[PDB]
Amino acid sequence: ICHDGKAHFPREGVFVSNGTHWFVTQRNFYEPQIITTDNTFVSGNCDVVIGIVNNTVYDPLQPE
Amino acid sequence: GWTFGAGAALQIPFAMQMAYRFNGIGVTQNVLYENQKLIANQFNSAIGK
Repeated sequence: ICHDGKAHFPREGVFVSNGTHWFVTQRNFYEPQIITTDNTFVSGNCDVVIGIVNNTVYDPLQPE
Repeated sequence: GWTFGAGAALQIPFAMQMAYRFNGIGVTQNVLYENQKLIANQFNSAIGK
């Protein structure tokens, strides 16, 4: 996914959607969770990967 | 992938299965996601000798 002009990759799991929302879950069991910055890492920009989508990444501490 | 030999077959795209396998020898995923064309060309040229 692409937020703020950057590319975010998952740490452990996959990106799934139920039609209108995006989540993160483990590969062997269905347990949805909300996307924050504590389970993704950023590398590069938004023009190298194929299939990038758009969303918003929750910042857990500073805007709270 | 490898799920058809331990239960029921479950679909998945190829470019993500390759990342799944590529994560098992040490290298991360963005290395694959940034060099898809080169790896495809290398594989295609390798099979054919």
